[PDB]
Amino acid sequence: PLRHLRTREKRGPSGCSGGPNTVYLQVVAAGSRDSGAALYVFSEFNRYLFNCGEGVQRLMQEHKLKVARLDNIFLTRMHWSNVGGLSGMILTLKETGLPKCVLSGPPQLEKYLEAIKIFSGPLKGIELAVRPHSAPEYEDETMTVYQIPIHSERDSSLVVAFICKLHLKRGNFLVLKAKEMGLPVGTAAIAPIIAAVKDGKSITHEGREILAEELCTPPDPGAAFVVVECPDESFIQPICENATFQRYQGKADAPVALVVHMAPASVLVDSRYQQWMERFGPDTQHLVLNENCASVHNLRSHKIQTQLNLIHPDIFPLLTSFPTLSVPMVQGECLLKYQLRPRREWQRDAIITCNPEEFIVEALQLPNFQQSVQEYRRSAQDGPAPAEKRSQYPEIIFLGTGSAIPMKIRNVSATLVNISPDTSLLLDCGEGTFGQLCRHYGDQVDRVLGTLAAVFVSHLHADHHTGLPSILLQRERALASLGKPLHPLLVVAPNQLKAWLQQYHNQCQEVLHHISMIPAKCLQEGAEISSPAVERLISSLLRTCDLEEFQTCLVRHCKHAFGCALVHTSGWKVVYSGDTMPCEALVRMGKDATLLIHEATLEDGLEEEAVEKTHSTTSQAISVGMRMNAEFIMLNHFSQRYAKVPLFSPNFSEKVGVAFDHMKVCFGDFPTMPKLIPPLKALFAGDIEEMEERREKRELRQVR
Amino acid sequence: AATREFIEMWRLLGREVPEHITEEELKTLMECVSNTAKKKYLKYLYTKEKVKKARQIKKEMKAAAREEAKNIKKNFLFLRLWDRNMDIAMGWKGAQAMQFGQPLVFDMAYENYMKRKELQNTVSQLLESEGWNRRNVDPFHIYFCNLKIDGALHRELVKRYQEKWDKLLLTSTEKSHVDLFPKDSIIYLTADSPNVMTTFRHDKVYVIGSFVDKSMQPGTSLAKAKRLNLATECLPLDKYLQWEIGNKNLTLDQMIRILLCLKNNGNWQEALQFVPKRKHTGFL
RNA sequence: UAAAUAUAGUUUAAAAACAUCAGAUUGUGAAUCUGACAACAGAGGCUUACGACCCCUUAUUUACC
Ligand SMILES: *O[C@H]1[C@@H](O)[C@H](n2cnc3c(=O)[nH]c(N)nc32)O[C@@H]1COP(=O)(O)OP(=O)(O)OP(=O)(O)O
Ligand SMILES: C[S@@+](CC[C@H](N)C(=O)[O-])C[C@H]1O[C@@H](n2cnc3c(N)ncnc32)[C@H](O)[C@@H]1O
Ligand SMILES: [Zn+2]
Ligand SMILES: [Zn+2]
Repeated sequence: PLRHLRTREKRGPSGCSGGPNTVYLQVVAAGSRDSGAALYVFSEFNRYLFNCGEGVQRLMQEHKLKVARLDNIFLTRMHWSNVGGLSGMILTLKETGLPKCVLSGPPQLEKYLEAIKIFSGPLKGIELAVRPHSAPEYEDETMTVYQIPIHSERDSSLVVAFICKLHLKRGNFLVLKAKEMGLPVGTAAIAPIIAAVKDGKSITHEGREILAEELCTPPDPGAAFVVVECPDESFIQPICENATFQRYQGKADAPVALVVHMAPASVLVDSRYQQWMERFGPDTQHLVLNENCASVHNLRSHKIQTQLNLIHPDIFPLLTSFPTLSVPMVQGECLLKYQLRPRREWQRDAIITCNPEEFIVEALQLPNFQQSVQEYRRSAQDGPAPAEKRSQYPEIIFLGTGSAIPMKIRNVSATLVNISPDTSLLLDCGEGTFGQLCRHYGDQVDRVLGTLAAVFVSHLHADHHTGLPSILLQRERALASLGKPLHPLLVVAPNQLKAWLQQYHNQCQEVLHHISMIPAKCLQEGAEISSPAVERLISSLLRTCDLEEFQTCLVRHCKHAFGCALVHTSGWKVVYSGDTMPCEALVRMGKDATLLIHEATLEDGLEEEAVEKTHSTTSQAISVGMRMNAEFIMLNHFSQRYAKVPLFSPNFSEKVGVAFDHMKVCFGDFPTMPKLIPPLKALFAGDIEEMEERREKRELRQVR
Repeated sequence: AATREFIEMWRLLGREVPEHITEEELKTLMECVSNTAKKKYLKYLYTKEKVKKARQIKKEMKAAAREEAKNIKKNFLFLRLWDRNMDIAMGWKGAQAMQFGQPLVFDMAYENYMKRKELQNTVSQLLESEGWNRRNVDPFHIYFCNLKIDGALHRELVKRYQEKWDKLLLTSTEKSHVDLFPKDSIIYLTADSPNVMTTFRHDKVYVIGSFVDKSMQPGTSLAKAKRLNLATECLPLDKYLQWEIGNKNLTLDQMIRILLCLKNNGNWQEALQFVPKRKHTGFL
């Protein structure tokens, strides 16, 4: 079982103690475009999360924000920027064994939970209780939460604001004073009446009436903080005139310690909003989370990319990060803390710093890194140039090489293929895929999103299609900025994907108007001719993507799992396989392919674990490429065991290579790929010497 | 001093503070920079008295029982002078050990990485480690290297041995082990050594770091064994034992006992018996 | 990365038992006597206290679809 539940049950009805000793407010997501806006509350007995957006779980897992202790997750709006990425959050709790997690927010949450059951399956093992704003006030061992529903002038006009209030904490009991007064201390002579003096109750002792508050330090009245989101201009007026808010701002006996503002820049500059912010009083600190906050969230991703950038700048591009107001405010920053008890202050000690210079130095001081990099650089840069000068396109950007859940280094599977400078397609869209796109391009993300022609989904696993909605809303915003007309996107995915989107469309938020979905069944070789509406969509896919052929097959994976194979008018063929075991159907379709992207989830010796998990090992994946006769093989979808680098089997030839996050590969780089291994081993020498010990331990343990 | 009343009030609070405390213990509490350190140190003193008083109550009971029983209540070959005889017999073996026994080295260069709590424990295991060597059939030639005369370890050893310190049959010196034996015949045992020891070689000198790291400090001995070009080795715990719980750094008394069994032709089955049973779920 | 665990002589259970060191010329219970050492991973917190409760580091064992 879990430790925290036992401690709670030990306290009984919150007895033997008052409120939590320390309660601070930490920012997990500053509100940037890539990371979204999120807020984390810490307390001795409870922990709360607000606006669980896309990729929030990855940030908490990266910054030592424990997940197995969360109690409630509060959502200010039912919008993918706020509810998106929540599905993966629930699974993480289930893996940790959390018995129950309470969700609060708009009354559309209950429908969303059943929407995610289409692909996520049954959420057995973890109790999901939705607490809509219509539900009574929630009381905890730490604080009370007031859910305020705001309606702009399913339901897309609803925004939920939370007015939290810490419970009063009993003051310290001065033992020395009580004894001098004549109150015996020790054994049973203190146990009964110590609580009375601690609970603020008058106590009679030997005919003497003593007030509890006199002999104890002034109890904390309980600081209150507010989390409010203003998506756009249409929400300012309802917020300003809300009756409940007035009860906490103009009054003097109900001060507000902090007010989180998850609103854009344009909303804040509004005159009406400015007056409302000032109405809280000068003693109320204001925190703002929006796109104006320039900060680094995935520090590890930046660190590893900079170290890898030394080997090859082009193959390992560096990541690029994407007004006076009357009321002062503090711009949100990652890991920024605001203590609420026992002291009200800004704790900026935990803020991370992103200085590349340390990362380059750390890589160079390694034993054999610099020598290997220097050796490779002279052999390649000053070496003979290839006779055939291949074009700069297509270029494959490996935005993610994760298996099940995002981590510090590897994100869930997602690959971007740039067919030409003005067209591209996404081979997979996992959770946080847009964040990788935004980080990889920064200001150029909108341009890249404008060239997105089609999106392919291998199957319904959460690690392959949970990020599609984020692309749609962001693509809509990107298209508007360029002024191009808004047209539905072409999505190739199994038929059952419609149910999850249809359920979300009819209950949570309209998203299908951005989708022109092509079922993956009619794209297979020798497939039945579908309705003319689908057929014209098929013709659009080939024309828009400038592809001679777009093939599909059924791979050895869960039911309704499909592969891919791209054929270009030039002649080059790119074959992508999702989660699959070694399959013969894939080999036939992708024969004589130029580039092969094959799963390499598990290592050698895990063959039995592969069949139960329905995946392929490193050697199995490579053998498939040779059987398919591919000019080059790329391995991705690695298991989270090999966070940095997978085990290098002896079968690794010049026609194979591993994939990394934010890694750019072109057909002209194939001769360079084999020469990048020795530098990689030196860089990942520590991780390399730790992975095979588990293998050595594995063999002995199974032998036992 | 302000610290004296600092304790007395804590007594009124019932902070598990002992009744009688010497001034020597007070300055040790003074060094504690944190309240929790004072809280932890005081608890150690409290349990120290609790065991002693419980010891004493159970001790006077032994005297009372024995005298009562006495009130109610041949040919021999040897006099009952055995305890003296064994001490002399071990001494003769010990003297032979320092002329022909295999050198076993205890490195005392870790005094800078030890607190007072762990420095005291190191001496306790050193006393037991040397005790098992004396009783062994073929004792090692124990070497105490890098043992500064004025260091805390040397001073603590003197108090625990009193006059016996100068009569112990072991070599204690301030020179490093590299200065006493060839560098090619020295193996610095350590759990972090990448090399696993399979056979106990009788022509090699094994170095055991007299270091008790309650606060874990991995690689401390490995760095010492790497600053000087000395080979390192680790016990084959994972090879033979199904490790499940605890840390792989065994105590000094267990370490010498393991080596002693190996040096007496014992195999890994017998040698690894001394590893705590709570650490491993069986042998294979 | 996450979840359970960590007894510095060893076990037991939630304080003991068996061991360790110094002294002993022991009349065969020395099967004892007089002393030494008694820290349940480490550090920092909370509380009148608690081995409770709460963060952080290392270590061990599992899982990572
Ligand atoms: O934090 C871990 C973890 O993210 C990953 N990692 C390493 N081994 C494993 C594993 O067996 N299973 C899983 N799910 N994840 C694993 O790599 C990181 C290793 O942490 P390190 O501190 O050793 O790596 P580094 O030297 O680069 O320092 P740091 O910045 O990551 O802390
Ligand atoms: C308990 S270890 C503690 C020190 C530990 N080596 C460190 O660096 O933190 C004390 C000594 O015992 C020896 N030792 C402990 N465990 C060992 C093991 N598993 N194999 C070989 N030697 C070991 C080491 O040589 C070490 O010097
Ligand atoms: Zn997958
Ligand atoms: Zn899959």
